[PDB]
Amino acid sequence: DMDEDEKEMLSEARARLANTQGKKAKRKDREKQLELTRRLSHLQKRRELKYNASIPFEKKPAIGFYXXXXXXXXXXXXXXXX
Amino acid sequence: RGPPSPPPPVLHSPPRKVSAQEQQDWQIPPSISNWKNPKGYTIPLDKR
Amino acid sequence: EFPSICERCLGDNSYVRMTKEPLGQECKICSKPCTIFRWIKERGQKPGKTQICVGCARYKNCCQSCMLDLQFGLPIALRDAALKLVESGPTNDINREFFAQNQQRLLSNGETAYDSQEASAAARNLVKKVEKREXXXXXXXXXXXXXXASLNAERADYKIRKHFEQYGPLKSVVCSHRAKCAFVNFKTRSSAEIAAAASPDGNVLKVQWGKXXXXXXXXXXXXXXXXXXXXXXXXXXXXXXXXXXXXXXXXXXXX
Amino acid sequence: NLLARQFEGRHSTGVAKQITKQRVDSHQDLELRAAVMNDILDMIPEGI
Amino acid sequence: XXXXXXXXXXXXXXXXNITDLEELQEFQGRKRKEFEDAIRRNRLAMGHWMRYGQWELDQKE
RNA sequence: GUAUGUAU
RNA sequence: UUUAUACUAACAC
RNA sequence: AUUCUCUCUUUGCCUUUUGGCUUAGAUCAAGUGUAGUAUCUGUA
Ligand SMILES: [Zn+2]
Repeated sequence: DMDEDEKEMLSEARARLANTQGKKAKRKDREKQLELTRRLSHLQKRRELKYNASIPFEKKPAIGFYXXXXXXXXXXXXXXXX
Repeated sequence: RGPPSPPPPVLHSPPRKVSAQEQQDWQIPPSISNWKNPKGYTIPLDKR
Repeated sequence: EFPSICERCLGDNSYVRMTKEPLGQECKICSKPCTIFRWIKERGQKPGKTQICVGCARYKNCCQSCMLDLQFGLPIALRDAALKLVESGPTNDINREFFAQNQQRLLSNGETAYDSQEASAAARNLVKKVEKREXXXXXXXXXXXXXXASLNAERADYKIRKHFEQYGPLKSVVCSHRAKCAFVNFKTRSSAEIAAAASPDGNVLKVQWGKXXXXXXXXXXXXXXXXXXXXXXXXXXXXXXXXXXXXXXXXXXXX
Repeated sequence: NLLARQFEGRHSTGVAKQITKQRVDSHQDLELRAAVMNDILDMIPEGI
Repeated sequence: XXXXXXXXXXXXXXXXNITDLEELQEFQGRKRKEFEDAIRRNRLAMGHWMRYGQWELDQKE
């Protein structure tokens, strides 16, 4: 009993020192783990069955000093990247 | 709210020379508590 | 400080009585408080009303009621798609509030006008852009099915309606572009018989007597009829299409 | 006052909190811990 | 057994994509939400800013 | 097993 | 069938 | 001779220390027993 009870407290202490996350850390990560796990089932349903809209806030470059040719090549490149 | 009126030229006086001894003389040792040491971050007893 | 308002809505009369109301509806686009301006056009007409705030109908440039663009007379959506002049594009619930507020932020500070020369140059350019873009064995096998009122138009809808309606009383008309066919059904057989002989080998045609997975099968039938029309004008896919063409007729005859 | 709340809703987050006894000890500090954030910024030379 | 009471905690703790054109925009959209939020949390904090641009060039430009 | 949020 | 842990706990003294 | 990568030696740079403030903000490990469910261990 006495040898056994010393070994119990020596293992409980290794848990205390090891983790500092608290209640909010553990509950916040489970929310990530649920959401991530939820998708993997939800995306398989899509294969089984088988801000973007308009920019957040534009802020134009600056002023026409030099720039029309630069924009011409940029439009077609996004289609290739897709 | 919308974005501000674009800023002006800064026009500072010329930056003074610093040296490596000066930038060491402003060395700030991270302080550590007797009481409030939250999270983990273990520190040996010879650094207290 | 009367409103934008075009000439078109104010109406026939020269003298016009109208009432302001300093804080009616917040503007649709802008989504902020503005002034409603009400007036009558004609004798027993239901009275007008400005729908936009001036801040916006500056930027957008239109009759604060009619919303027809001032220069031309076409709608504002119709204008932005075709001419693509100012190239605005929020079309959201919330982003369109700020975007349209941002243009009111732009024009108020630096008065960037709506240049009409470059605008008109876009139109005359678009006008020119439009112009540059622009049998015995049958009737026997047909008569065999007729003895034992719909015509299959093999080899656009409005023209298919125009050319067939003028040859008799129509029951209904169809089309499928992917199918590339249209089943013209007549009210009488006398018309459908007459329309068959009239529209045989005509431009706008094979005029016979009519009889995920569905998308891929119909898209496969499009590539089959495309190579079928191309060959007659003039190899493994052509042979594979012939095997598929033979397999469909066997299912049609058996069923 | 209650009707205007019912056909407008409450204004932007801010207005002004007007201290009181509950939040005096807190708001005392907040200022001290932003008048040391001042004095350091100015005590530290031009590139350290 | 003093230094061994700490090191035994570390070793114990130590032991313990994309298809289509449509599904990528969902993935690409949610990362935009992520970034925009971190800006609202911290007006200034250039790490979150700089990152956000880099990320957009690689995707779009 | 609610206070409080997530999904249809 | 035995032992441990948690969940049952919206239990009971 | 220059540039790029890998390896070793000596030296430099940090993230604020895990958001802040109070009366260290505040108090002190006798719980046990049964029933059901889930997981793990052994029986040429
Ligand atoms: Zn408006």
